[PDB]
Amino acid sequence: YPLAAWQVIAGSDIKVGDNLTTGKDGTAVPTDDPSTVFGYAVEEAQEGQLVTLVIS
Amino acid sequence: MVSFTARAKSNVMAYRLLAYSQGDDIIEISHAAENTIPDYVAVKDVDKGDLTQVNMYPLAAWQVIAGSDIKVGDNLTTGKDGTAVPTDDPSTVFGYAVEEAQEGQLVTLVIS
Amino acid sequence: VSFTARAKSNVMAYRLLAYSQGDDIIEISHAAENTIPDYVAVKDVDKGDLTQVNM
Amino acid sequence: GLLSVSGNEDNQLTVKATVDIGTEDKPKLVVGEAVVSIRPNNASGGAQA
Amino acid sequence: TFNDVKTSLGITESYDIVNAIRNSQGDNFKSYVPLATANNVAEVGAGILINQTVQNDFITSLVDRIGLVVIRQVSLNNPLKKFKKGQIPLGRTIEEIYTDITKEKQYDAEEAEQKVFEREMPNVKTLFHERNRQGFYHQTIQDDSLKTAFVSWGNFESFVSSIINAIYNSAEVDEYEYMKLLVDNYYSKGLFTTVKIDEPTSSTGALTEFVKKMRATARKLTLPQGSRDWNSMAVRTRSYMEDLHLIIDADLEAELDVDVLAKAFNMNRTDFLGNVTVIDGFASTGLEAVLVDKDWFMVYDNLHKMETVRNPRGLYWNYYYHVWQTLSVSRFANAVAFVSGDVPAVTQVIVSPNIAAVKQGGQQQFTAYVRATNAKDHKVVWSVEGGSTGTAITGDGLLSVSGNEDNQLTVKATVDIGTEDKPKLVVGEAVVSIRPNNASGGAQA
Amino acid sequence: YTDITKEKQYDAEEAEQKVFEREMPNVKTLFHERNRQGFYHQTIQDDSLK
Amino acid sequence: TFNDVKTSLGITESYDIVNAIRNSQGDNFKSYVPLATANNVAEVGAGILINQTVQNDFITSLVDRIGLVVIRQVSLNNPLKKFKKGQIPLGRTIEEI
Amino acid sequence: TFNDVKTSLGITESYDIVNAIRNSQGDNFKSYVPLATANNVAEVGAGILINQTVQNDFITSLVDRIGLVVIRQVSLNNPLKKFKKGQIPLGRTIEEIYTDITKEKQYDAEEAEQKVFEREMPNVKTLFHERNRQGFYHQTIQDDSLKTAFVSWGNFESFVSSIINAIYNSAEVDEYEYMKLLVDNYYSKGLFTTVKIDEPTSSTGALTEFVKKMRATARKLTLPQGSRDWNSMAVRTRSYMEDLHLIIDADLEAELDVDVLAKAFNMNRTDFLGNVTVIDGFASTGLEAVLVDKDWFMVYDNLHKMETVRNPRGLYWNYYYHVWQTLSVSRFANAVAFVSGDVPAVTQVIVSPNIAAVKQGGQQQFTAYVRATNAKDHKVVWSVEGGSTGTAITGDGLLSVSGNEDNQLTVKATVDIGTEDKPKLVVGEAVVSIRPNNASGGAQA
Repeated sequence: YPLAAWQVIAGSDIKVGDNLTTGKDGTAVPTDDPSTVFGYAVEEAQEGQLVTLVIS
Repeated sequence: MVSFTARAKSNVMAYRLLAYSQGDDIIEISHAAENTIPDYVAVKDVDKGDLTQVNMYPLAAWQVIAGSDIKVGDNLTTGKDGTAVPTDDPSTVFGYAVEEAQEGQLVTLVIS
Repeated sequence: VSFTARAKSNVMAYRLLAYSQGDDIIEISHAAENTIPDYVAVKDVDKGDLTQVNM
Repeated sequence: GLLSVSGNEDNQLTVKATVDIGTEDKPKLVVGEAVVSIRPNNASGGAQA
Repeated sequence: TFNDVKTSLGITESYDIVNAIRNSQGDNFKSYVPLATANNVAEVGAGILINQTVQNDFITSLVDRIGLVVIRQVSLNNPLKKFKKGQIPLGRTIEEIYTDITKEKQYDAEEAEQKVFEREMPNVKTLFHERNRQGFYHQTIQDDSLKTAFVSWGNFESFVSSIINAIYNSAEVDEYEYMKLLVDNYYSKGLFTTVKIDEPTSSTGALTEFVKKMRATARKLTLPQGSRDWNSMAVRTRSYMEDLHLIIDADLEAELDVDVLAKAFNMNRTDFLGNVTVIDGFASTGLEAVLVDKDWFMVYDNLHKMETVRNPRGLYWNYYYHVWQTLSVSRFANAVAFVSGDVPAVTQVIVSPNIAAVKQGGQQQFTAYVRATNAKDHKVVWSVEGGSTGTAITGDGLLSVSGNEDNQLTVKATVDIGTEDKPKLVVGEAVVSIRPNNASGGAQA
Repeated sequence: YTDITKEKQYDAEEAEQKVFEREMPNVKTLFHERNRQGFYHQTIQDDSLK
Repeated sequence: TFNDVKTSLGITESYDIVNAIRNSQGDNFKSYVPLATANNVAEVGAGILINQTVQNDFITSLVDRIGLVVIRQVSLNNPLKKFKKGQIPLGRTIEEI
Repeated sequence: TFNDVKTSLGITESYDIVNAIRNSQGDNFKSYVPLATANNVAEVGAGILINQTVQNDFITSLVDRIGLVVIRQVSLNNPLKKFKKGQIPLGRTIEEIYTDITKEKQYDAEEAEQKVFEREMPNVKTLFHERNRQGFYHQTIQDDSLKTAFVSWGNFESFVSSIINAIYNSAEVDEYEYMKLLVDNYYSKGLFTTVKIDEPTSSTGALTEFVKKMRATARKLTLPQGSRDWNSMAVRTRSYMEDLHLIIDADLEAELDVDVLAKAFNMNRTDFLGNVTVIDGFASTGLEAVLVDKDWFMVYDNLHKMETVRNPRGLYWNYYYHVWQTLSVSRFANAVAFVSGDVPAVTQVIVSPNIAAVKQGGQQQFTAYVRATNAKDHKVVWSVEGGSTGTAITGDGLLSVSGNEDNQLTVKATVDIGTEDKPKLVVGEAVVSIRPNNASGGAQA
């Protein structure tokens, strides 16, 4: 069901607009190297909290 | 749909193609730059300092302002002010027209 | 939503399709080899037959 | 002809149906007109997708 | 809820009559010049779209009120309504049965010694029709809210009923469209006895000839003795003049009313080309006119009722006018198409025994009726198709079944038109059920 | 002036969820107002006519 | 007693109106486009020659039945009937004077 | 429509009687040779799954029509309905209370001297039952489409009525099945006292032995002094022959009649004791018979409404037969099962007074009833779980509670079946709520 945005457990602290990639245990962590980027967060989240961001 | 909060940073006009950027703890939005691939489409006027939201959903088609005359089947890209214009350079194509539009009219588009 | 397509040349069901344009109405044909297709046929469509694309 | 009102339209709208006849050097615009009252709703919005 | 409406809303004036009147000088508009209140009449002569509240003269604070509400109870009946054949409450299929004439035999009392008990099967043919329409007219009536628009209950109720009547109107409109669909359907199938005519618009002469063709035809369809022609079942039938219904495509009627000085000009009744009905175009090409019997229409009502439901959350009612119908064409009835321009040399070949049952080793004579437009002779190629054993049919339609045929047979009547480089095969078709019998056989003589 | 409503196909499966569906009627209006107001002044010189 | 009958049996179509309607674009057949059940009407508009048993919707096992039989009591009178002069029960020869 | 349907659609023809007759010589099928239409009877009389159109014998154009519609009304009934306990309009929980017997003590005034007011708790057991079934039957009636299938209101109405009757039948079937579910459920939980038998459905000896065991068991179930062995609560109780009901099946019935009762001179010496019924078998593997008290069933009615609603758009009715009921079993009632299949040495261990509420620093005596189906000693191992330490059972069910608990406790009793590499454990459990003990201290010597 093609989702435009997901809710993924943050593997660290994530700021709004941060590009995200996979982390430990499949968690979402901040990145900076295009290739690892699968989505951009739309809200701030602390480690262990869900963060919702658009795919793209 | 999945909604989230975003703040306009430059007089968002309805039916214009939008881009976004990372701002002060918030996604900021504005009209998409000329000759690129837009991320979101406006459906409400939101001024430079106004705070609004974005409704996430894999829409089949967008209805945007035609920046010039558009023929059915034309591949479209961003133009002036976030309007949609005909092109031929694949790397800037974000969708294509399924209906005719004259400059200033809405044109339905199908995403690719 | 959906829109009218004019087919182009003997569309077969389940085959990968691609769009073009001609006289007006978007034309549909089988997608060329080694690329990205636009639509999947759900039924057979004759060369110049108008039909719908279920978006 | 599908009118789409923004999520924050606050003023009365005019809808026109213009048919340009004659030539480009002296176009003649035959115009059908309609009016639209805008109904408030406080619907959520901003940007989508 | 508007705050700015112009009286010119949606109005492209060609000229301003007020200006024209005051700028007249004993010429055009002269007689309007003395009209003391012409300016008012000119301003709201066409009425207004939005009732901008007007204040009362003498006391500005008083408001002029609405003194009259007009509920326009206007109907839209189906022009073809007269062809409704009634209704069928239960069941779905209709079986028409049409018997036909029997050949005279010479009164030879000597032959009668042995021919008593001779079997003579009657020429009985059938045709089936089935309920095929099933739609409905959904309509919301926002009750209670409407009570703010009307002052009197009389007007209130009148309004509501007009909505319901509008539903009924739409049903009638659609029936009309479906009946036209049947005409074009039957036409698209080549089942009309077509008549080649020359497009009337190209010449008064062609137009005149067209009428003669219709008149001749109209007479032929009503000849008491019948004629087989005119119907796709090739059955002998007549028609009464009042049973004819000529359907006019468009403006053609008017074109004939005035151009055909010698016909239309002195008539308006059944006696001249039958009854005449007019539609808003066949939109199928070729057809400019259709001439059919009143019994050509198999229109039956299967379901007509309006269901209702009250929303409690929202104060409104939904109405569901349900319309189920059997819409079809009674082949057997006389039916002629007046087709202009290019037509096929042969429209359709009719094999008379559509349904035959023939024993293993038995025979069945078939008859082909070639519905040609060019009035030239055509040859019919008879052939068996399908089946098990190679059994065949003679060159004149006499089917002969082998003594061991075990499969259903198809009988075709093919007329080759066009040329040998692109032959066109107009084919009449019939089917044969094979009847077992265990008759002895092998070879003869 | 009310007007006709589009026929919908009798699909009883769709009817599972489309009960209470809203369908506004094609109602239009037109307004007219008293706009003429004149009179015919006429003297009749009674008695003199006798 | 047939096991294969086409609805097109004996019908040479000049065109397929169903195809024509769905392939129309505001031109000919435009007014048929809104006709919710036009396809059904187009399919059996001329009726059928052989009554292929049809199953009932809602319960497939039920069979749609024949709800009406139409006996076409159609006469074919002699257009010249009015010239009949009566009858002669006995004898054979008529002598006009 | 299904086009080319064959008469053999659901036929797995074993030898083709048509040919059997055809080629019969001295063979018995020769008796059918004199028949004139045997082939037609043999071909069709078996029944037609799909109605194919048949043309009239004489007129191929005419279609033969059906002159008789039969609505086969059927009624199904729940044989177990008689065990329903009535109806409970209000509330929900059903409480079943049972006071057990006590234990004889030995007279001795030396002890009595001090223990005058000491309290001795009654051996009371309690069960609760809850509403389990809240399901409903849903039936759509598409009246107007049905009207095309029927050509008579008698048949139409009979048909629709039948459907509604089928709803009630649905309920009867399921109620029956649910009560069976309670049997197989209770069984699957090891709660029946298991009696080992040997397949009545076999030798006459197997049957005979079964009968013996049955009568014998029935005797035991009704002994005046009562017994604990037939209950899941392991309480001392008694029932009467009038309460006993034997469930079994038709297979057994026939076996008894034919091999036993038919020969018996004194039938009352081999027939089954108590009330006896017949069901369609049990689903649990190896379960041949069930013998229970009439109070074993705890079935109560909570709701029996049939709602009806009209869809004005789709033209149909929705029937909602809401059937709510309490489906349960009394564990105080006597209940045994006769099992032919292989069973566990111990099928269930019943432990203590059950619900306990021992005060912190207190002590309580638990016990165990081992359902030793295979007749072995079975040592019982005791354990206490949930608390820290200083709380334990001696091995004889005597629980000593520490000076401070916290967590709600559970005690366990268990039996090891199999080997040390296959240690199957039958475990009985009881829960203990800890009452606070306000005695002070903290560090002592």
